[PDB]
Amino acid sequence: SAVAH
Amino acid sequence: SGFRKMAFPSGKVEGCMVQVTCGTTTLNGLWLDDTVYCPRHVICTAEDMLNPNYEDLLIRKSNHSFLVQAGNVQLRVIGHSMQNCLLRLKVDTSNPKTPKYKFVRIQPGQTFSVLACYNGSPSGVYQCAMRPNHTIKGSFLNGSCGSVGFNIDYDCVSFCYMHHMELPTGVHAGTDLEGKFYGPFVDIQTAQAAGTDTTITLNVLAWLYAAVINGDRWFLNRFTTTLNDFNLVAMKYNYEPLTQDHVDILGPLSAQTGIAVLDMCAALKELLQNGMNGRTILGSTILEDEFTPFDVVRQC
Repeated sequence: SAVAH
Repeated sequence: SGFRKMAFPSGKVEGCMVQVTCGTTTLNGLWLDDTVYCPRHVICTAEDMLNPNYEDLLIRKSNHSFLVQAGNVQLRVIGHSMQNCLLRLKVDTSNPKTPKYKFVRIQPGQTFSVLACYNGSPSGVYQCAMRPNHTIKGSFLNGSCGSVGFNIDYDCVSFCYMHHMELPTGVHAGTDLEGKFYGPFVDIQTAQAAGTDTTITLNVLAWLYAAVINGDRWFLNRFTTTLNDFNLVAMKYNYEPLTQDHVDILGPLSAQTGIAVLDMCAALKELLQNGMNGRTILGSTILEDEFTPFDVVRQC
């Protein structure tokens, strides 16, 4: 999945 | 002499970096005039990210909902709007340290500088190319969101990227400064993957020209290949096709070196076919596709 920064 | 992967001087941007806190989340924001821009997902949480609806989320919030600190000084949010995947927060104070600027949407294969910032404070500057697949190969860590990419034309600053997230491969996705994502990526913490990438041929050639400009000519030869003959090879190696437009773009570089574009296309084909056999170009093991023609010129 995509990881927010 | 010499060729290095450089960056634009970052001061003008530094002046516009600020911290934005909402809830238990702190990330960077960009403060131009009376506006501060940041990723919309700042309002998210350990759970909303999982599947959010931005509109709902937004109205359960208010100007008091966000704390904006510049340096050590708090800042007054009075307005909040949402533009695509971004948040616009109005503030009482128009930044004094606001430079001439514009917002641009970068196109694939173009490059820009990134100022990586944590907690509103700039940590580092590096140069990045927008991959064909709409991702960039950056160095980002959590809390880096809201960091921006930019180019400078003389005094003016064109902003072309704001950071949002990291893909599974370790490459990064974000938006232009109107909140429109590069790529189809969406701001949800759900599975998303980078498309299969390809090499930017125009850039590799410009790079070869720079090398010649810089004295390593070992890869040249007297041969020539056709525009269609080369492309066939390019296809084989996952290189992008060359087009006449791209040939035209290279013309000054060709002229300066007195090296036809197709010949260089020949040299490339060979390099593609035979490798480097442990030779170096500009001190590089493999062809490098992260410098534009324009970059090469501004550095030679």
